[PDB]
Amino acid sequence: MQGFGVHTSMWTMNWDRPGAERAVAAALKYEVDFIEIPMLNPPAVDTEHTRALLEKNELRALCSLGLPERAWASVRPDAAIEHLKVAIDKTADLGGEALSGVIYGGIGERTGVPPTEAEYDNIARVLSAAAKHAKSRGIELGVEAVNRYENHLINTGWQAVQMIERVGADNIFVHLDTYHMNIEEKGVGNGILDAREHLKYIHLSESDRGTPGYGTCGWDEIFSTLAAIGFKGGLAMESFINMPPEVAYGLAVWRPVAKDEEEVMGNGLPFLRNKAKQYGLIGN
Amino acid sequence: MQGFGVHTSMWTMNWDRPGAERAVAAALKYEVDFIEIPMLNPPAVDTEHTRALLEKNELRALCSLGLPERAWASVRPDAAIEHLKVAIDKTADLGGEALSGVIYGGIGERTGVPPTEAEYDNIARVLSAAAKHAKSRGIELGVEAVNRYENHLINTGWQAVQMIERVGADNIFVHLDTYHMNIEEKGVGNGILDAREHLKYIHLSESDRGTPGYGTCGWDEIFSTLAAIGFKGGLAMESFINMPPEVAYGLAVWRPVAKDEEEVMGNGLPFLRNKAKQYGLI
Amino acid sequence: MQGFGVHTSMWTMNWDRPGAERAVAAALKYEVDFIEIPMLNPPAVDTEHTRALLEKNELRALCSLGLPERAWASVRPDAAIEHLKVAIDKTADLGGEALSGVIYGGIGERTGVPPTEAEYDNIARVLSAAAKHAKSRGIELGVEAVNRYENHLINTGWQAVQMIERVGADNIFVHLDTYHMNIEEKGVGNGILDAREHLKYIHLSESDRGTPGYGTCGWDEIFSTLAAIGFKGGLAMESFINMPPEVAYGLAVWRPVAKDEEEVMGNGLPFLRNKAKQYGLI
Amino acid sequence: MQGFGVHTSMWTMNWDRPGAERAVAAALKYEVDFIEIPMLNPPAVDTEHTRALLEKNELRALCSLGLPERAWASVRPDAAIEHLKVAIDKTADLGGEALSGVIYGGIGERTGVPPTEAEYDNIARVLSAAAKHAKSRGIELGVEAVNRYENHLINTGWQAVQMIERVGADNIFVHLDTYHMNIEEKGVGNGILDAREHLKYIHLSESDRGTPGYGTCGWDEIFSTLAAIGFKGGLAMESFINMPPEVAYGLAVWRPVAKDEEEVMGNGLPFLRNKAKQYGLIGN
Ligand SMILES: [Mg+2]
Ligand SMILES: [Mg+2]
Ligand SMILES: [Mg+2]
Ligand SMILES: [Mg+2]
Repeated sequence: MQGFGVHTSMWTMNWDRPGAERAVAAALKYEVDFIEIPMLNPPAVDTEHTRALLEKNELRALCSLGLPERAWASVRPDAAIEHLKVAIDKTADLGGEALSGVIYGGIGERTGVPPTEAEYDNIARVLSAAAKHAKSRGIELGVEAVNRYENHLINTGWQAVQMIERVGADNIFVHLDTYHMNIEEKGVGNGILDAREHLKYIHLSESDRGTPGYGTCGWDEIFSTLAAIGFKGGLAMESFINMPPEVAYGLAVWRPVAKDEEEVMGNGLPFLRNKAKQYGLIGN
Repeated sequence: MQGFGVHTSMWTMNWDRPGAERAVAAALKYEVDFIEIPMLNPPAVDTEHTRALLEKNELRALCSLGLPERAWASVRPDAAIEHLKVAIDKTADLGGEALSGVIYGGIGERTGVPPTEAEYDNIARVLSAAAKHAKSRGIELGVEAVNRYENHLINTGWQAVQMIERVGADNIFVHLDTYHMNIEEKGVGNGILDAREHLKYIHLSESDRGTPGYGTCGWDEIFSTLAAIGFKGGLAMESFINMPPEVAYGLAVWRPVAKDEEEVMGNGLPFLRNKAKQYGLI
Repeated sequence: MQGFGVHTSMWTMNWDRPGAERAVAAALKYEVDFIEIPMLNPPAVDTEHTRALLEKNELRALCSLGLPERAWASVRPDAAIEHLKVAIDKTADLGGEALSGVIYGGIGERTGVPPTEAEYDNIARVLSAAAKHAKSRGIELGVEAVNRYENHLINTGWQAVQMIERVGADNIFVHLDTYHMNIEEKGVGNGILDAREHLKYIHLSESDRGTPGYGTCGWDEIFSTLAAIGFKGGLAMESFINMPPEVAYGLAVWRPVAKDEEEVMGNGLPFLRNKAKQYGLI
Repeated sequence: MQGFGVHTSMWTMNWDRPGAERAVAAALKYEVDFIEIPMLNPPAVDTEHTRALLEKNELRALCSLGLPERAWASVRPDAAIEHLKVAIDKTADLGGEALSGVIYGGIGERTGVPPTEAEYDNIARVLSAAAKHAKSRGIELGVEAVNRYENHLINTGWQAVQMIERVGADNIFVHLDTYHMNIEEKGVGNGILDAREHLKYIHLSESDRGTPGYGTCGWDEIFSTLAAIGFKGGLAMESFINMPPEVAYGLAVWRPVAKDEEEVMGNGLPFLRNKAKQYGLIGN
């Protein structure tokens, strides 16, 4: 992707037909370039209805997910491949251009001990098979590094790149998230530097998942480093005003992240757009 | 507690006799004013050996714990009270001045939904009983706010203050932790601002539990805000370097937090001391 | 002075009748609580017209100036007192509540050596006389610390407080400016900390005099520290956008500080108001 | 230059023979790679004495200056060329590898109005001639952007690059200074970004000229952006513990920048070395 986008938890809990209507209508009011749609219940997504909305309103889209425990790639790789194939097909059917997020495991996945080579070997096989299926449907895959409490396998930019090189495909990119990097990166710019050759998507998410510009993320370091590495991918907001039920346990939003979507979008999006112009990011 | 201290996890998580000696030796090496003693198994602590060590070396101390699952206050308050009474007595008998930490629950609590009045009612009953026991032994209790993933009940300075007000004791204080605040506070200074009437203790920990000064924590805002509220409590350095593996895994340490002790202590403690001097906490 | 205000330089440096109307119109457009009126030529100010504008539009005001070279307090104290008395009377008569700024000297003072006791004695004699005149008219005086290149005498919060103590008046306060503190203070919060007992006014200005929020000022540390000291004075936005060229050149503006008013006010004012809300100054 | 260095105002007020002895001894105690020597009194410099000190102690060096008013390039270009030729020759004779700083004007230079094309024409002619003379002596020239109060002509990384492109000499590099960028750059990383193709030297100088790490400079943004652009030049401290008399009026140090040299070097150098390590700067 390119330009500015929003994860649709800003506006709807589930990507059902009324939720798709609500999210797409809210998106055009902010003049964003794309939306990111959760692919958490693929058989439940009405792809024809979503595609019609996206094309009517000239909105691009990608999808993201976390794997359900029955299909965690680290331990149940055959089930993961089957699940990812379903999710890839539905993403392509609605006009999405990539499937990203925690496509290699669960949001809330934790064995209780550090990750093992056997787990990474399983993940690499899953992603290799999924990337071939994605290629057959004309979409790319994204691997999002998330913090230690949401997954034990891929937490940093450097680990995400290590997995992309372990898999050896040509259609998997790295997806970073400033909320996760705020915990995981030894200096937030290091995550961007480490991922630079594969970085195509970033969640500009505040440290408490609230309003960008009004938490602890080091935004000037983030934007300066994105400009320096020539970042030209998707800049996407992620604030859990609404919480998709299938990932609520893992995402740990126990209290409102902000007053409402009007506060987050009304203050956060102008802040991020202004920072992108300030540091001269490509496309700004 | 006043001045600079260290949480002894970098040398000792099991407070047995050689572990106590090892941690006191480190405290003298780094010229700190106090130590924080983790109590993984309060019944096993030799109170007289530790008391003698502290007095001989002019070191002050407090203790900290998190409740085990069999005694999580929100659901098993009678067992929480029993566990806390033992820890309070051991703390007092070794010469400690407070028991702090996750004394209201455990690492690993998560319901998937917001905390409830029923849960908070049980925590308040536990903390009231524990505060009474602590007062009878002449020590205080600290409530450490921890991030959303560790516990769903007390995550912010403002939530910690709400619980202290709900209990209505006068010997419970707020314990903040810059690693947790880096996630939970809407601007890191707001945790200190919200807790200012009750803040007596802060863990100075980097955002990745590594070396203070070399992460994402907003140290200038932290120290300026501490100075502005006139903070004179404990400045306690905390790093997860060299934690025993089983403890580290329980805290979601899946990879090294830093290179070694010389990196963490040789760079992190001077950074924190220098910042405290810069902003007049000294 | 309380709440949010603007220095009117962005619309009016020459406070004549159309300029006063222009600035008050801008103040209502941006829904501020007060304006700061620069007084380049105090005798030319129509006090009755300005007073009626402020009362009709429910606007509060203060005034500011820097001393011209013919009246630099450090070297020409009697001329400085005559100049300040005229400015104080004009301020009081138009309804302003204080005269602040570089009232102790001028932009462009520099001896090449540290400030001397002789200079500070002259400044103190000037300020003492001016403060008594201000008290007789019911207004206060503000001393604005400015950076080393503008004036060699009062650069930090701690220097400003020392001058307030040297003068010994009770109606002189400290006026800080985030642009100057960005250069002068050893950690920006230290200027607020050092001035805390006397700080009643702060210029919120970006590091390049452009758009607040989009430079190098440490806004989170600034706002957290203001909240922590209980700041209840004036929060006054200052930008050099659209200043008259001759005034701008005297302030070392050699190139545009920002694109236009819409960039500065449309991005910078919401940023500052949002930060004030975030840290509970509101 | 490469590695870590120190401007010798840390240790001596003038580069006389006793001052050279003291500064070189101090530089070895801190194990820095080079020193930066003010070339403010070229006829007074004992070049063989300094050259012998540097070679004996395996220390590299460069020189810096500001032009005296009698030879300000923007208004007296012929005098400026003659002065720079003298300074270039002394720099080369003592073993220095470059002459940097405000080689295009004065520290404290101010007309009262914005810079004009005629002034830039004069600087360009001066630098072109100085660049050829520097080439003949085998050294390079650096152009340091300084803040609006020290010079009205070159204040930003982008302005410095514009001059270097205008002159067209490949032996002139850009020299940035975090103390100056703290005022001049709209986000400090923008100075590094704008200068990335020509940046070979940076003063890591705190916002009040005191101890690095204990002022207002955005060090994490600075180091992350330097790493992102692949900076491989000199990282040099500048703290005016001692003040060269010829530039004191322009540098505006009216009160101690720090307690003493041991405080700045004892706390500031480890901080900067640690940050360079943290962000993986080339050569650290
Ligand atoms: Mg994300
Ligand atoms: Mg802690
Ligand atoms: Mg001002
Ligand atoms: Mg310099």
